[PDB]
Amino acid sequence: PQITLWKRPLVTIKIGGQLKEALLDTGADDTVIEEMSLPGRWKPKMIGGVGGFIKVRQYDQIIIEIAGHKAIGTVLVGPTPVNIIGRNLLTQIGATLNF
Amino acid sequence: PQITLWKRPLVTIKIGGQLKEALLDTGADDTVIEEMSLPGRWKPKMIGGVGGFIKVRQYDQIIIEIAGHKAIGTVLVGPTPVNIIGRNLLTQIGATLNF
Ligand SMILES: CC(C)CN(C[C@@H](O)[C@H](Cc1ccccc1)NC(=O)O[C@H]1CO[C@H]2OCC[C@H]21)S(=O)(=O)c1ccc(N)cc1
Ligand SMILES: [Cl-]
Ligand SMILES: [Cl-]
Ligand code: NA
Repeated sequence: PQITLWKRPLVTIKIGGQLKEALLDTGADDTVIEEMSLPGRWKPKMIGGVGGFIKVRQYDQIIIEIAGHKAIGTVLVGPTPVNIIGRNLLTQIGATLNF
Repeated sequence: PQITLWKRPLVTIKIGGQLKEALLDTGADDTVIEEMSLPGRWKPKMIGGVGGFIKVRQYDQIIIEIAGHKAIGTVLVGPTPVNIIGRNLLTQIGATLNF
């Protein structure tokens, strides 16, 4: 698809068998999702945005469908205000910015 | 141009007579620049992201040149850790996400 930016670029994702809404975010290095259960071990990480930093849980090699495209990669879990698909998984689905 | 997302999508902008580097950020509703002077009226605003909220000055009808493309709109000025070009100006340069 070609997604314009007049509204938020929200898509459906599927993770752990559950559908969620997430933002395609070229300003995010990292995918970060709201609190949920994921399999395996996690590692600590801090991520910093406009209001400061938060602690998140880093899960690696997580299966996640994004707008119907399959990705397998790192998902951060923590008190983000919105689910965000960052560049680590945008590259897996072949996304580019065009103007 | 077509900008891949292996690295942060940074571009050169011109704003208020000044050249700056800024992030093309589809996850940002609004454009937010580090502290600088801009002419004209402003009003205070709070914007929230990961980490919480910051207080900014909202300047309307500001012209910015973004990687060679002129646009006008609202620019928020405050203690953002990174200069961010948000959707309000991305739309004006015809930026899309494609995959
Ligand atoms: C500020 C950026 C350099 C980094 N952010 C991504 C950014 O796109 C967020 C993503 C985002 C979106 C909604 C809520 C929180 C964060 N947008 C944002 O802060 O935009 C603000 C300006 O316009 C407003 O519209 C959205 C909030 C305001 S971030 O959310 O802090 C973040 C940082 C690191 C990772 N790995 C993932 C996300
Ligand atoms: Cl605007
Ligand atoms: Cl358009
Ligand atoms: Na103005």
